[PDB]
Amino acid sequence: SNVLRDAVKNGDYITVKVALNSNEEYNLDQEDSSGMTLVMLAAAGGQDDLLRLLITKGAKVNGRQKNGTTALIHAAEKNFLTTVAILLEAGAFVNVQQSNGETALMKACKRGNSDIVRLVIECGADCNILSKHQNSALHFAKQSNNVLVYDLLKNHLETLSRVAEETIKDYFEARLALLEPVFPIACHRLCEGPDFSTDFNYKPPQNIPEGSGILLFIFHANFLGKEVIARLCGPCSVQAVVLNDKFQLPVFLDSHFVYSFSPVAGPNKLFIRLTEAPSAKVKLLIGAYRVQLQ
Repeated sequence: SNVLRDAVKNGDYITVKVALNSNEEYNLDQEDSSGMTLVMLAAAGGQDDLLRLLITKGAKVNGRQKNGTTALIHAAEKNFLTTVAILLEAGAFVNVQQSNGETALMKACKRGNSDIVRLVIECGADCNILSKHQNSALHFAKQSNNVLVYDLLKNHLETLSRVAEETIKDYFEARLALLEPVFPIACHRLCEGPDFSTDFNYKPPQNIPEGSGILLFIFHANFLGKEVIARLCGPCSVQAVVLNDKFQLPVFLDSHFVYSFSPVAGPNKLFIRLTEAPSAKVKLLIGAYRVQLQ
């Protein structure tokens, strides 16, 4: 019973091997008053072989504490690179937030570990996410004054925006032209869930070219290493878009990748409902831009 909890907090690989081949029914998802499961304590202590057994014993990788911390966040806190690698190999959600609004990537940027940064953003992490204090991963990376980390993040986002321009060019045959992003393009892992939510701020410029308009794009994208490729056709995972409790409607009835986006100045709330494919390896690049109608 209790024996496995303290065993996992400490080093007892033989004990766990026997308990895992023994004829006793153990709940490997029990949470103490704090809420930590065996998976996240094991990840807290860098005891990797325990993690391999826990994964091969059917243990939720993506649990959460009462303050919203998953095992992956714990691993990121204490620089246990090998543990992060195995969790990402186990289908762990990367972009979950704590009650304070911080993600794993932010911890890795804060402590200056470039390797974790590469590993998570390559597996589809979102850089522009903000905490309750409106600091992004990028601000932490630059204040920690670790050049490799902030170069990595900056080049990653440069690549994302570049591919957005390229794909819209390809799909509208250049009769249309992007002008200025409305709000930092975000990234969503479909395997993480069917819901998507965010809060942003919109500040219009004085000079609005008459005949120009705002559109929301949901590019369906794949990350292969450092290369990202995206599409605005084919299978769509978008069912509904809600901007401030007002549904937004697609510009076309044949596709659900481009929606009309008429935000009001100041704070805005966006929430999208998606299809459920827990095994989908698809990333969604969500961005609302102004555009010119040629």
